[PDB]
Amino acid sequence: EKKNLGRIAQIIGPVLDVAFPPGKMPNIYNALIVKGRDTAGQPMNVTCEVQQLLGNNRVRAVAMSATDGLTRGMEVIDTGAPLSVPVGGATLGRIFNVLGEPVDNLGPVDTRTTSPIHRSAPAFTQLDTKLSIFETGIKVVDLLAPYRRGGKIGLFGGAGVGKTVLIMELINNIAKAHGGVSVFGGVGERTREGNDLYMEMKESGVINEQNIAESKVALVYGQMNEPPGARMRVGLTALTMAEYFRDVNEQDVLLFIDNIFRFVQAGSEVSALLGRMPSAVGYQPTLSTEMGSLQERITSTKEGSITSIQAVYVPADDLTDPAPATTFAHLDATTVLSRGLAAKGIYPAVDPLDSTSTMLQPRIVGEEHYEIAQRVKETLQRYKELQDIIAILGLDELSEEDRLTVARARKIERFLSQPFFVAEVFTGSPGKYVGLAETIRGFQLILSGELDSLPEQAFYLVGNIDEATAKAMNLEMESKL
Amino acid sequence: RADEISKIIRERIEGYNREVKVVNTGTVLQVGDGIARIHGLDEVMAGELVEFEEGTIGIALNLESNNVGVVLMGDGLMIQEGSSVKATGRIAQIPVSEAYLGRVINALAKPIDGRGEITASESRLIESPAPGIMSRRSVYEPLQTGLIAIDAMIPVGRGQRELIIGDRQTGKTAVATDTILNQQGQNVICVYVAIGQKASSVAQVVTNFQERGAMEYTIVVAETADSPATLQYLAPYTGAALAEYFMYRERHTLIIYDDLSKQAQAYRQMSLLLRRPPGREAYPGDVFYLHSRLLERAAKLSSLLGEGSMTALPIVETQAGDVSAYIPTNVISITDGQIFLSADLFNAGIRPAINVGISVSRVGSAAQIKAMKKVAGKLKLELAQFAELEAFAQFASDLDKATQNQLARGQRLRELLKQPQSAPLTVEEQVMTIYTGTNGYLDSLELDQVRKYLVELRTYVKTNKPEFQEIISSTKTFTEEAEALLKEAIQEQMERFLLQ
Amino acid sequence: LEVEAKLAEGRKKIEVELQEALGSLEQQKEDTIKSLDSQISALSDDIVKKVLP
Amino acid sequence: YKNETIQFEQQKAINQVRQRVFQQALQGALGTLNSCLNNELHLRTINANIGMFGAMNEI
Amino acid sequence: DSTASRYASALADVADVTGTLEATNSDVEKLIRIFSEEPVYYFFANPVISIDNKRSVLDEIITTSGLQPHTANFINILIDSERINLVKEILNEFEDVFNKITGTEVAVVTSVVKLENDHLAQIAKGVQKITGAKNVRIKTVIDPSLVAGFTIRYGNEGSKLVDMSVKKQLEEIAAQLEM
Ligand SMILES: Nc1ncnc2c1ncn2[C@@H]1O[C@H](COP(=O)(O)OP(=O)(O)OP(=O)(O)O)[C@@H](O)[C@H]1O
Ligand SMILES: Nc1ncnc2c1ncn2[C@@H]1O[C@H](COP(=O)(O)OP(=O)(O)O)[C@@H](O)[C@H]1O
Repeated sequence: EKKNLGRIAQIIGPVLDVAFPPGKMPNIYNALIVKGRDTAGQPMNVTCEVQQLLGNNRVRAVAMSATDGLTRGMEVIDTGAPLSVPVGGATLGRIFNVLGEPVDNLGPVDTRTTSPIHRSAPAFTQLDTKLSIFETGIKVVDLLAPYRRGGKIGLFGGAGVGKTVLIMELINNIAKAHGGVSVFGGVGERTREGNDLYMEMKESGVINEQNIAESKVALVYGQMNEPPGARMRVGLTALTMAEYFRDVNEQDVLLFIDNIFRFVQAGSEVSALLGRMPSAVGYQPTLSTEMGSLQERITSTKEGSITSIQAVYVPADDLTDPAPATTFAHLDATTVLSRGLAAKGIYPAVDPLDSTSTMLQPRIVGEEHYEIAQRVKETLQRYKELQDIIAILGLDELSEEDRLTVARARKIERFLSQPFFVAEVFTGSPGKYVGLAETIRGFQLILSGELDSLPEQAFYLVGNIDEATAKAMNLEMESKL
Repeated sequence: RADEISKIIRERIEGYNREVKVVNTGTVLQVGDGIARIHGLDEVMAGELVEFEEGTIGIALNLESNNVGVVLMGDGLMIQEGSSVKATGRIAQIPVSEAYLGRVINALAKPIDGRGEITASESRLIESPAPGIMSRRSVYEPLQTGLIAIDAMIPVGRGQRELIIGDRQTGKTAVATDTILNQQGQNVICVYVAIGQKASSVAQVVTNFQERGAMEYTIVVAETADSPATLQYLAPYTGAALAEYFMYRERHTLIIYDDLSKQAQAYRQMSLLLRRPPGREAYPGDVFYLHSRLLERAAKLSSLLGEGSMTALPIVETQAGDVSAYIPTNVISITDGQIFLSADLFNAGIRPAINVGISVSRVGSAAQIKAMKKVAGKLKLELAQFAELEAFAQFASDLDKATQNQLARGQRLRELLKQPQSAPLTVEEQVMTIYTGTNGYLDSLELDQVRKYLVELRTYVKTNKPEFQEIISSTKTFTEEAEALLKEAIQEQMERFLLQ
Repeated sequence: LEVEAKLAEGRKKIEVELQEALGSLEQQKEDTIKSLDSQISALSDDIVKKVLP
Repeated sequence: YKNETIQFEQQKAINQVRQRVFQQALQGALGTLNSCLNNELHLRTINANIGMFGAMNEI
Repeated sequence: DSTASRYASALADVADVTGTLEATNSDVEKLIRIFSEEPVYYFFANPVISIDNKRSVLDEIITTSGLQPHTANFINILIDSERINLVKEILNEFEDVFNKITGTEVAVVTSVVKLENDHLAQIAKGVQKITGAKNVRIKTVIDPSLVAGFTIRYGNEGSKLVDMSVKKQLEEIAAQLEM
């Protein structure tokens, strides 16, 4: 912020030690740019963050960029603030690194508003105590695994199932249905996958490239090519960009994180570099606090609400490992994405039974919604148990209640499909938004015997059960003709 | 031959115009275990090559408050404890040119085959940054690995980084070598990085390359297991720098890192010797950064930077199949897909012992030609049904006829995914093989006849019906005319093979 | 069998094709070094005149 | 390949000849430097390097 | 830093705050040889020897050598906190911090013969211009290990260097090896 000039004292990997004047040294969690020198013949600066005060006019930092080509005695500039990133509508439809610099080569972003990424959570008085239901407009998610406004949601689908199409549909739906915006934070983003995602966001209309700032998303990218300091703090950069849209603009923000396991992984890496003693399975000793200081700023204040949808990786496929076990202390709901359902064409490929939610309670969603969701779960579970018997006996050698159960279950399983606004670009179907009220009114009709004289391919890939009856009448006109 | 020495000594005595420059200097404090802590270089930068008094050259890695611990790219035997280290101000470059094709080199891009010297005029840094988001494209071009099981189930694209992960002695080097041999027709500059291998193993690999004729487009970077840890740490980066030169000059390349875990072990050794804080399995905190900085260099450029690409094919050895180990989890998180190998499948006859059900490819069908997808869908579905019904094989007698059909189709589709070492199928041959198998023009043969019949059929079609090869190659689709020609050739070879 | 005999023939050819050129080159470089020993004393002087002004 | 190998032996033999020639030349050069009058030789060359070191201070 | 650095800088700072820098330089060059000659260094070492039997003879050495009292206070504190085993390292590291505070960069000129001092003052001018040093205390050694001329190591210990006695023929060897 002033002439507080430091000099590098140690360079051991991406961890630096800086020496300072005897009275003026930065606080912990304070940015400092290293006025370094590239060997090619130009100057280039490196941003670091103070982690520890070491004694006689000496701190220890962690570089957000690489430390190759740095000498001892380079001028380190204290900045008096944490890492400051640009915020506001100027960060929309653009790609940012951990430092808030644009990396999409569209040009510069105007730092008219800069917030720090290190900030305390909202106060206990400023928190909202209401249990609202975030409505995504997707039938399966709204009915069987409801979302919470101000809560966190874990994506557990592997590679190849409809994950990216799902988050693009969530972005488009929070932009078109509510007045909300979205902030994608890529923790450990593979660079070619980052480019593919940015291209598909340009193409799906989410990132309006013909006119930026009409877009519905802000991209922050902490890549694998980057040191463990950047990959750890990129989630905080994304959360700050989302918290501006909550606080100042009073929107319903949607904060997408990539694998929150790589957040924990970068944290354990920086703790191993700083030399602290490892925790239980080798994680950082500040595991739960490092996770909570992030997850507690994803809340709902009196102004807006940030809802986070974090992809979760389970190492060695167990939920008792400390990174899944400490992530699951913050998840309010869970959607698993099915390889089998993606195969048989039930996009969105959300597993209906393995997706859970703590919002699905009578007190929160109404006794009607709870009872119909439980009845749908029972129907699908009975069909899953009965598939082997139908493979052996057949539908005829069953009983009548079991046969009507099987038919209603096939219709329900095909009704959990949906044509997406963002998947339309290769599928062609115009894409539908289905609120929760039409979802439960359609499932009441498909579950009680009011719509049983219909084909199974009439409920498939529609929304809004009136469209199912209309497509059924058209599929019957195909027969009359 | 008597005046050439006089002319060259006049030339080299007058070329140097008596230049003076300030140099950073330091004195050795303690040398041991390939590390030399040296006092004095207070202006050296991290990663910079420093030359010792006796001719050894080292890399300044950690710059402490008192001394500069350097790692030696050699044996520090003649270091003196008092000798003067002179910094050079350069950061680990290699000379690079198109004259490396047909050569084998070590981690300094110098010949070890003793066939002269590579006249290289340009230069490139060993640790050069990766292509950003805007200098990339989407991977669409196919990389033919010649193995039908990989090309149909786990397809590899140009610019993808695919992990050949497996156990010890399951066929990882065989898969990489089959790919490099298969790259003969396509103009792909292949690079093979032998990290910590036995020297006679690399000799066998390079003699196989020269015999098959794949040495004319290949460069072999070999740093055997007697090398210092710094050279085994630097070898994949020199490989990537050479392949990056060829990539940025609008060419398509392919680089194979043989046992990236060996590089991880070399880096662990030097990091522990530099008294750095260890982590899990005594690996340093930035071994993920090590592998990611290297693998992220494998890009498909952006069609304004030249459309060239570099396909990384790293190899990682698991121990007891413990994929939850530290380095395998790192490289799996970093790479695009994985190609798992199994000792159970390997000893059970199926070679190459690809585990298709657990191998992934995050690029997917975009890495195939239009001809391959049509047969690949049916092959994938039928192989999935066989994987489902594999438990019912002992009770195949007491089953439905459809189930027996799916079981027999599965156990004779498994027979066409077998291959012998160093015999890579072209894309037309594997298109015709997958088509025959997945339709069922070998549903009547016995299991000890499928491989022989397919060999005879492939040779017959390649010899007699070249319209099929031309329509599969020029149009890159499975045309109806190709279907008809293949059915005719199947019937003809079926008669000729029923003749026995 | 006959291409193994040709594989053996290659070795009989390589021994002569290398060792004769090798003997020529050895004796040539030896003659050239002992010939220059009368002249290197004079050829040292230009280096002296180069280093000292 | 084997002809390339012979050519490599050629070039390495050229190099070893140049090496031993220059070693004998360094012996002869220190020999002729032993005869020069050290006082005037230093008064000359140290001042030459003084001008060169001033140039170095500029660059 | 080090214990030597953190004690030497402390003594140089309490010598700057009450200007005695020449008196403390004379004091430390006296104490360097007073704590050389290993009987006395061993005696102030050898922790079996009591601190009172140390302090008595130490105050005697104070009275005889007529040292400044604050340097005597420094040695008393080195007896108090058991850092007297590093008194050699502290005293040898005092010179670098004294030259840092007093604006001097010390720069050897290792040449074969004695110089005529006009070009030596020229080297002094060059080393002081190129570093910003106010008054360089140039030193030389008569060392015939060189070939022709001179060379100067300046900077922190010897970090920077320009070499013209042998580096010419060294570059000639580097040309002839051609690798
Ligand atoms: N497709 C194949 N057909 C027949 N034999 C094969 C095949 N693939 C590998 N082999 C045989 O398996 C053995 C080991 O092969 P390879 O060296 O590729 O395995 P590896 O995993 O590289 O071994 P290591 O673990 O020692 O590195 C070799 O003898 C090779 O001949
Ligand atoms: N609602 C949908 N309708 C039609 N196709 C879909 C739908 N959702 C996903 N898909 C298809 O499934 C594939 C899923 O790929 P994607 O989710 O982008 O992979 P990843 O999860 O690795 O990003 C896409 O190629 C897409 O074409």
